[PDB]
Amino acid sequence: NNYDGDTVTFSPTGRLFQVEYALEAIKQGSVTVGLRSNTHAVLVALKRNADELSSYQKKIIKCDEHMGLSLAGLAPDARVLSNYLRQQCNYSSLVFNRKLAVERAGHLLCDKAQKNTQSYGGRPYGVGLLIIGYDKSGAHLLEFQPSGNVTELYGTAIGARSQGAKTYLERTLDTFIKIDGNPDELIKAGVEAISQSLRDESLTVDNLSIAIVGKDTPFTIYDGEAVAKYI
Amino acid sequence: GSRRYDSRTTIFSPEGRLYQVEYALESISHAGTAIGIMASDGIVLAAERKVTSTLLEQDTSTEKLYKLNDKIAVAVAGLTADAEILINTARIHAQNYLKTYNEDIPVEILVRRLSDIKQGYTQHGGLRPFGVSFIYAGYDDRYGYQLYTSNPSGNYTGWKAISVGANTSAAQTLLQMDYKDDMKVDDAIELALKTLSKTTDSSALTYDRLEFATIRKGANDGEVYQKIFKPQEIKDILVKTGIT
Amino acid sequence: MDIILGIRVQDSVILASSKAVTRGISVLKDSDDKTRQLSPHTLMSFAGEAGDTVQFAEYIQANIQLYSIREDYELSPQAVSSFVRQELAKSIRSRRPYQVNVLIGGYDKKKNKPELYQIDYLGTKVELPYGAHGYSGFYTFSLLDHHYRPDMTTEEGLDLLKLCVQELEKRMPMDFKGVIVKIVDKDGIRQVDDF
Amino acid sequence: GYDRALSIFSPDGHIFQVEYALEAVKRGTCAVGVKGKNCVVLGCERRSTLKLQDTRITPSKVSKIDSHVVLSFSGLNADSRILIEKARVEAQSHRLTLEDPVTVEYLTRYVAGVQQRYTQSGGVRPFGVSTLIAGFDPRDDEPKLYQTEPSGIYSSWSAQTIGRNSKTVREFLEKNYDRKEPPATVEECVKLTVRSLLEVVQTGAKNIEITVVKPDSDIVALSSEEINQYVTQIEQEKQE
Amino acid sequence: DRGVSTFSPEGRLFQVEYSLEAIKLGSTAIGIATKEGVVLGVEKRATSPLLESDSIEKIVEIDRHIGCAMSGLTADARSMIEHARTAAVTHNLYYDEDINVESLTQSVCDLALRFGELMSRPFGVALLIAGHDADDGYQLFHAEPSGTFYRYNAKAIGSGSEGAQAELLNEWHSSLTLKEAELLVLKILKQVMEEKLDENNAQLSCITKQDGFKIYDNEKTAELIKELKEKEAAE
Amino acid sequence: MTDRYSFSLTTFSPSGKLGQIDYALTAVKQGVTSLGIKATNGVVIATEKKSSSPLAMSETLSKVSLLTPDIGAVYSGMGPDYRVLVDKSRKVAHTSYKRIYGEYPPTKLLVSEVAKIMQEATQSGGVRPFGVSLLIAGHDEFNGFSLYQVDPSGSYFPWKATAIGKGSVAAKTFLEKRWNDELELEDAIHIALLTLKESVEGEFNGDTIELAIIGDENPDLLGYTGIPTDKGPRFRKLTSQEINDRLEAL
Amino acid sequence: QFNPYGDNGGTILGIAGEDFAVLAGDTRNITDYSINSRYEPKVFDCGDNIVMSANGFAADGDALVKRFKNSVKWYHFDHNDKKLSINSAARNIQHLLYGKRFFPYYVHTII
Amino acid sequence: GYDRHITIFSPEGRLYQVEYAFKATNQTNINSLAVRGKDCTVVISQKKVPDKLLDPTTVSYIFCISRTIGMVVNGPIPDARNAALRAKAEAAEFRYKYGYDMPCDVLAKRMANLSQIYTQRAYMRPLGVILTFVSVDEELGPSIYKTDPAGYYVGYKATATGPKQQEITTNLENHFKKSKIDHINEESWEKVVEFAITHMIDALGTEFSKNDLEVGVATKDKFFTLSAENIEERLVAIAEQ
Amino acid sequence: TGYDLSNSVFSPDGRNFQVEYAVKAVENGTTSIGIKCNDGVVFAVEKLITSKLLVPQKNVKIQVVDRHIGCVYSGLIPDGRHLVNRGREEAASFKKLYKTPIPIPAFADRLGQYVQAHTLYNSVRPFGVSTIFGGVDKNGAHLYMLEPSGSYWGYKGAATGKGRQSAKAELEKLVDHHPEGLSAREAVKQAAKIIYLAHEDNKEKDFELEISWCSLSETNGLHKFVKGDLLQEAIDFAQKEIN
Ligand SMILES: [Cl-]
Ligand SMILES: [Mg+2]
Repeated sequence: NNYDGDTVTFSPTGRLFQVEYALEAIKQGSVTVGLRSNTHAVLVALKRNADELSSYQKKIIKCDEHMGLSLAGLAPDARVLSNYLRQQCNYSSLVFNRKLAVERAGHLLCDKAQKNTQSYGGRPYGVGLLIIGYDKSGAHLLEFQPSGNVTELYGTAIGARSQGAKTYLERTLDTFIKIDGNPDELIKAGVEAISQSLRDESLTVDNLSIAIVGKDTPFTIYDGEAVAKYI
Repeated sequence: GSRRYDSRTTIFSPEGRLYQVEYALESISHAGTAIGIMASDGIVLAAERKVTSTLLEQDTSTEKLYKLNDKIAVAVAGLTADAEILINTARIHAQNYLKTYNEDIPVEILVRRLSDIKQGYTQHGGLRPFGVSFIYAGYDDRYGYQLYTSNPSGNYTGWKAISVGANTSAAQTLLQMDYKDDMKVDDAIELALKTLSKTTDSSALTYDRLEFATIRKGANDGEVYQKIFKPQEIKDILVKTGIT
Repeated sequence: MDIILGIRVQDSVILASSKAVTRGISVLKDSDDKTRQLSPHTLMSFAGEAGDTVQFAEYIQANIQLYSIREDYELSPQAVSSFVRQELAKSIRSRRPYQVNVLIGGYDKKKNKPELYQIDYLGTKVELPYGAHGYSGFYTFSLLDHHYRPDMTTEEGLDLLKLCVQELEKRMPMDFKGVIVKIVDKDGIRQVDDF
Repeated sequence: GYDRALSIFSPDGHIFQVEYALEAVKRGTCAVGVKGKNCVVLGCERRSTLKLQDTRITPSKVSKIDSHVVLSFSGLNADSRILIEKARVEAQSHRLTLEDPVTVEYLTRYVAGVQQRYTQSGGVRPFGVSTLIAGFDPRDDEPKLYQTEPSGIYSSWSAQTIGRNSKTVREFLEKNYDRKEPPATVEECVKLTVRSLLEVVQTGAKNIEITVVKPDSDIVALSSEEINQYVTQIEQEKQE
Repeated sequence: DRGVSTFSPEGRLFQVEYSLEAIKLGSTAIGIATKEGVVLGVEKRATSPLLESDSIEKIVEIDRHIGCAMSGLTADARSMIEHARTAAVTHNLYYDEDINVESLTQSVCDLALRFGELMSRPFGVALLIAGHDADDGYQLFHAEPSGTFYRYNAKAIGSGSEGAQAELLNEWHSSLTLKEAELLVLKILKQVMEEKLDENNAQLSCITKQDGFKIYDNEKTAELIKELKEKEAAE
Repeated sequence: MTDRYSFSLTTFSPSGKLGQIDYALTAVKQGVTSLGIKATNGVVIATEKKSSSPLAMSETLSKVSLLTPDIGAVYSGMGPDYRVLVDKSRKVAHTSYKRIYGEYPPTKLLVSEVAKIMQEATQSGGVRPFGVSLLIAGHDEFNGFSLYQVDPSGSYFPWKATAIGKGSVAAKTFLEKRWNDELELEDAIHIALLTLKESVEGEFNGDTIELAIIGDENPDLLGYTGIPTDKGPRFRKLTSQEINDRLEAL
Repeated sequence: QFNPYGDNGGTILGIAGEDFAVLAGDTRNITDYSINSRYEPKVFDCGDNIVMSANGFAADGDALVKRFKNSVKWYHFDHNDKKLSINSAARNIQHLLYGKRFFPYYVHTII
Repeated sequence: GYDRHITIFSPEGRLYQVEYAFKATNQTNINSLAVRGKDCTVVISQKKVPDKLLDPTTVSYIFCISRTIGMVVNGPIPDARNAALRAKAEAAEFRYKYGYDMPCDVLAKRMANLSQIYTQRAYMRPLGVILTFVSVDEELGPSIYKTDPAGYYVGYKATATGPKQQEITTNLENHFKKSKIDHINEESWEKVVEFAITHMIDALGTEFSKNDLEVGVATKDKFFTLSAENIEERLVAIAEQ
Repeated sequence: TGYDLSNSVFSPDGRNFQVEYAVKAVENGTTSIGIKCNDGVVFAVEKLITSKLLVPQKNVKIQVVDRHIGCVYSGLIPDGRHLVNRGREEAASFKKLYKTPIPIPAFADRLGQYVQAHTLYNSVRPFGVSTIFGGVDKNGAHLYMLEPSGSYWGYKGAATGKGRQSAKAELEKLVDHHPEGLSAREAVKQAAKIIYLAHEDNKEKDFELEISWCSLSETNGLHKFVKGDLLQEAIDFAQKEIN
């Protein structure tokens, strides 16, 4: 009310409204799902278009051969943060000849988002991210929020109506976690998960976006006729 | 952050006016009147000191009239402290020009640069403008005797006779009435004092409440002399014209 | 670069400047004009380090032209020379100084007098009746000491200048491919085409 | 450094500081530009509440940017000096690198770009000035007239006016100016310019300035008597 | 007042949203992408009849293979075009090749959000960036001051945008010829324009692989206008 | 972080007033009375030592300060603001004058430098004006003795005699009656003590009054001998005993 | 005085056929009259069917290859996984080398 | 009314932020006292440890700035420590630059000048503390100098600070009226500490255990704080008289 | 009024309302504690299991500074991380210059001065965390608790978060019943109990226990996480006490 003019101001109950408003931009964003087994990690993203003449906004970005994310909210902010990750992943390779741990990737994003919430002039990032990766400790899935809070999960979903997919994954937890050494089945579980967040619209060929990383699989994105298999 | 306390000094009103410039001019309108009159053979500068106290040291005082170089002087109306900042800049600018070209600075060039500085404070920096209006009286070998005025907006114009500070409206009507082009310096001296004497808010115009100066070619052959009048000299010129 | 001369007479200033541009063992050009018009009644010849010369001449030219437009008024030859000297005086204590020597010939319209200024790359200015830069001076100064008179006409000044060019062509080691002569007077700047 | 974003969008999609800068232009004295078959003429109003002026030394309303291009304006006088100075410097800088004087379009484009920069730079307010830029390109006899404004937009005009009561004189020019046949001579072009100012000015004495620009750096300002002859001639034909 | 980079309670940047309102006030610009080329057309909208309409430059060349049309505060576009042109030429210098249309657009959109308390406010202009490259062929992009860009088969921006976009929705198909697209832009422009459409107040352009980016002459557009009127009367 | 206040905190109001300068002058009005009187062969500056507590040692707090050997200063208003001004004023006398000309600045020019500092606090970013009015008394070879007043605006005026602060209006009236152009230094000290007694309420002695003079050179206070041209400081602070001596013949 | 350059010896060789190309290089690494390694490869696969070798001063050679490999990586990120053509790679390498025109990479490069 | 938020003048020539910083001084509800002996300077302060979970040894408002200088603070501990660290750095730098130990009064002035800057510059707030510096200066002898948020400072014969400062002040005033001298005429610092505690007990009207007090003592060439047992030994001496 | 709208502004009381507002954010957070023992310190924290989808043992909240200091906090988690990042920079520069690892009291002031610095300007926001931290140095064991204002003290026991009052009461009993001292292994078990008892104030979601410790004898003076058998032993001890 009087305490939402900038990020540097606390409310009387101890709230940061600009951070909460940035969080609101994610809820308006299109749904995207993340889930993993012990061998692979999968991102599934519902893309959004302006109208029938327009293209569908690309939701998934590659960060390294072993890591990448999906976005929900302000796309330019995702580009900034993804670019920062690309650099940090790359720094780890050039300097230490070491693939950046997915956990450290989360720690770095947290600290970058935090600095924007404590200083005058700047603003919080207006996007949520789901980071998947395969490193020296197996498959991983992270959920980034622009408050700074990063969380490691077996599965999750963010965006509009993400609660439908998040409930499904909470039920399916025991099933999909043990889909080891089978990419197509782990994707199917993810495609079925994102379907719980659909209303009036269904998954078409230029609407669906899937990504996967794993033990013997580099981070690769599937669009167009390559995702027709899963509809 | 600090945005909360920013006055925003360099913005436009809905009418297209600069608030701070307009208010600085309002400040200047309460300052002691200063008059400049340009004659064919010289220039007069006359200025009224702001309500004087009897214990004020009059002879070793400088409030209104300042020397920029040997050929150029200014009369001040507004904040003295602000004027002295601008005067020292103008004095330095004159010496830079002399150092560069080995020639005394043309009056307009000095006036333009000082006016350009004022302009800058109205367009950028977020600082308050200088609450000062100048009357420039000077000579160079291109245009001869010249009178100019500048104000907080950074706008300057040339004049035959002009007033700044208090009661300019009344003062300008009186100058416009009695001024003519073939006028001499000694006539301009009389006009300047007569105008102040009528427009003054004081009871009677006396020597101790005046600063006076002339820029003549009244030296010896083709050279200009600046005369900042002493207290006793103002007392005599006031008697000579029959004001006291 | 190499040979630049200047002679101030009764009513004008005459500048002679060599046409040769040599690099290594090759004369690359034999029609080079080593001068710039700073203002309608002011001309500057130049000589020195390759590149520096023209870069400096044009930089000065731009500044004087800018002044002329701003004030709608032509600077006096004395004023232009003082500006040029100061630029060189700054230059000499720079990281990389301009290695350029100049002669400034001008006609002061207020005084109705021709004026010749000689300024070296250090910023050393002198007003002279006749001037030269480089090795040229070692021949022309003594020659002009003898033959120069202050009340000479422009035609007499050109004959006096021919006498200098002849001496230089005789005794100078290098072929400087003749000179371009220019006259500065009350009517402005003009070039002598047959020299 | 002072950083404040003074020029910003409002809910309705307007930048008020830019629009308020236009109001300052509307307050300024009238300026008109008319281009003929072989010339351009710049006319300027001078307000007559100022007597006891010294017209020798008072800044002229029309300024030379180079020997072939001129610039008149309407709005804040102090602001105009900054634009004129920058333009004059760029004119000499262009001659220095391109070895050719600026085109009227290029010079206009530069001045407009400066004005635009001050609409989305922190700590600065927009210029309260609109300009009329006229002249002839190097080795070209086609007349050029351009207009700029605080926002930064610029465009070419057969004839145009700016400043106070400009909408009245624009009305006049819109019916009196034929695109198919522009003022064939200098006299015709000056007369049409003076006529258009006489709709707004007051008296045709020391209130109107006229500057004529012709090809190949041929620029001259008319004196009082020369302008007064047009004023006298127009009024006698009017009484009909 | 309030911060320039402030979020609203709904999760949108105030200044970005306000700049979108400025773009709605701007003149109409339409783009249509075909397999034979991409057509760009704009409403010139002269504020007065004395203004020489051919000096109104709202369609612009970025490179030989990329063109651009604008709408809104068109003065703001100058620095965007300058950046785009430099980006295009710089990439050619570094890599000895034409730059991808998407990569160009992405580079322009990186400027968009570089504002705050960098420039003082967002851009008040939207761009239609049309071009061709060897990888993804003929492409049309809509670049906003939010930093976001969408690829389009066809798109309208400006004051008559929502009406024109609905019209483009019906008319566009994947087998349009270049000539069909040219007429379609002229047709839709004439509908949404205030004043009557002719060669002087409207401008056409296109980008083809063979001939590159070309702005049409007033003589060429006039014949397409005459061809359009005859075809509508013919049924 | 960093000073984001890069804008003026003192601005013109619609009526033309500079609010913060006016309010700074109000703070000066509240301040304790100080005064200055110019004689033919010297200058005297004086003020009351308002003690904050009887446990406080008022000797440690010096309201009258030496700026140069021939210039002294006193104030009315906010003490802390005065203290830092004295530090800056002492330094500027060296940096902008003595290190250049090899001699101390004349009174009028040092005053001019102090005024400049106070004017900048009136216009610069993120600062309030100084809440003091200074009275600077001094001597130099070519101008003789002089007395100046410096206000929060940065304006300065030369005075024959004047007072500032609490009871300045009454004190100025008192000085007008007593001042003539033939006053000797001892006569000016006498009048200063008379004028100050009117404004002081509690104790009136050498321990509650602070008083200094600009008079003859003091070779005994120089600290060294051997250079004939160096003759010692003209500024001298009167002792607690020296004041009480003059209070008996009051 | 410290000499930042050294000579690691060896030699490389590139030949182009109609539908193929070879890039060869010996595996010896030396300083002065001592052998450092009998097998230290200096011909690298940089992706996009580009092989590269920077022979001369190995520290500069490895630095350059490392930077070009990284240039290929970012070319993919910035231009939608587009394949870097051999002619484009060449021009990119020119800028890498010339960037240190006044403190050169002491290597003869072949791709 | 933004003239109450930053350090600019109000219409009546006041700086409200400075005045409110003075009120922050008493936020801890602790009273301090300082007196001078012949050879020493003794400072005492109340020690209130309300929480049972606190480590009482770490609860302190007395600081050792340099070997010779000691400082007690009246105000919140964050600002107190901010001022302490700066004073320590200033005293160390002074020794390095000028080749001798920083005097108590000079440090007080320097800290006061810093405090003055916060009252004039807008971006910096004043510290909500009153700093009482004590030492046995090699030139001036036993010294007490005190600084506040206004940037004011002055030397003292003796002083007190806190909520019940006025009661302590008058108690001391009345003693120095009686004794007719500027200090405590006592040989050992032990008895000067006993005097300080005795007169605080009389003024405040409360009894003190060993853990209710905190004592700092300045002698020639060193300033030191007393332990709980050093104070207990001192309390026993008062009781047995 | 309006005194609470800007940081570093004194209210007429002499209070900085923005700091007090940051304390509310701390009170909202999960419970964290610290127990000082014979020859070291023990830290423990409540981790709310928002969902089944959270990977157990893989959202670590306790952080290490240098190799001998442990830090835990309640409130805005990112703010806490920012503070630890600074702590690590401070501890690194101390070791760089002075060779010895940073002492705990020295380290405590480094954080204190940094947090206090964020109450001096309106261009920065106060920290939304209370930080419990400590370790073992040359002078033995030290436990500290740091608050948004920059205020910190040494503690026998410390607690902060939503269940601070419940934890404080339980801590006060241990101090009374063990005047001679509590052992390191005992303090780990007690820490588990106190987190479980403090969980009653946050009992909607069930939680995950996380413990760490420094001890001169048990961990050789270095910070280590309690895992495996020792963790499950402490969980069982806590489970037995609630029933
Ligand atoms: Cl200091
Ligand atoms: Mg020489």
